[PDB]
Amino acid sequence: GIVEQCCTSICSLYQLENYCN
Amino acid sequence: GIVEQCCTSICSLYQLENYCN
Amino acid sequence: GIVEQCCTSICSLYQLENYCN
Amino acid sequence: GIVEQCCTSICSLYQLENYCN
Amino acid sequence: GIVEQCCTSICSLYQLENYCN
Amino acid sequence: GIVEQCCTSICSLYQLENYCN
Amino acid sequence: FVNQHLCGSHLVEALYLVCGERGFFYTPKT
Amino acid sequence: FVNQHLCGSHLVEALYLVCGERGFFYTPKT
Amino acid sequence: FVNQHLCGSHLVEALYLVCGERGFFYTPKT
Amino acid sequence: FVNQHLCGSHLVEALYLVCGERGFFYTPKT
Amino acid sequence: FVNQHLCGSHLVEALYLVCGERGFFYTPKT
Amino acid sequence: FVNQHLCGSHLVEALYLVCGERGFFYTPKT
Repeated sequence: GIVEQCCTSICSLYQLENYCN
Repeated sequence: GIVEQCCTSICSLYQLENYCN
Repeated sequence: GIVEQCCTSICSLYQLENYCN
Repeated sequence: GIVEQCCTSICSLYQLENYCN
Repeated sequence: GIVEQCCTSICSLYQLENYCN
Repeated sequence: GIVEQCCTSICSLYQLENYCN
Repeated sequence: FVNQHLCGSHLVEALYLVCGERGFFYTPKT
Repeated sequence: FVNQHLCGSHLVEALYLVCGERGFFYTPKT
Repeated sequence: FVNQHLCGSHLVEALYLVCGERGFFYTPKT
Repeated sequence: FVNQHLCGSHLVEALYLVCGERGFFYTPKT
Repeated sequence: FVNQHLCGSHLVEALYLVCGERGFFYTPKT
Repeated sequence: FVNQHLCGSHLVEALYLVCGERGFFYTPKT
């Protein structure tokens, strides 16, 4: 989801926006 | 809301649960 | 002791109390 | 310089780039 | 004690040793 | 350089000074 | 004294710590 | 290597940093 | 994967968080 | 300005950093 | 309110986060 | 195990802690 996706090799700045509110 | 409430004098363990999902 | 016990898979809230003063 | 500038009200994303290498 | 002493203006490296075990 | 050197087994206090400004 | 943008980063650490595996919604905006 | 419960605490720091004043929902549970 | 010297720094954050005002002894040495 | 409960979490990081492998007792209570 | 010596430690976290792989020079001394 | 981009953020905390008021150059790029 987000943990296993960003805590594996860090997500990209744009990828983090997808989770922004 | 939550920042001004817990970043002023720290909230209580039970108070944080209110924001839990 | 405590590091190898909680830095392996995180200890439980009650397990941390054992180390509380 | 940078500390008194970003540790007062947080700098902007573009302002931080100025210090990037 | 230690919090009000080091969380006011940061303690010195030698001052922290006094609390070392 | 410094990341792969200190993020592998932590560098020594003197080793960090080499990177100090 | 930059708080909120720097304080919230640590409020969340305790938030999901109390929730454990559960999740939570963090909105740093009154 | 305790991750997730210890890793997420810092993923959120960058999350609301990119959002700035906006908020976000963090659910550390597949 | 530098742990312990870097991991303990955050284990203590949750330690005194659970203790609240109480204190605790942290010895990162088997 | 929530300090102590949020400040001590980082004072300990430098504490055991100076001690290295040694340990220390942290009591956030005057 | 110990800032700078304690605040800079987190300003750098966002610094190299914005730089990504690039580096940066941090001098906490006016 | 996301390191470097997440590990360096804490290596710098000890870096300027050892330097005190001095500064340092951090380049997370071999």
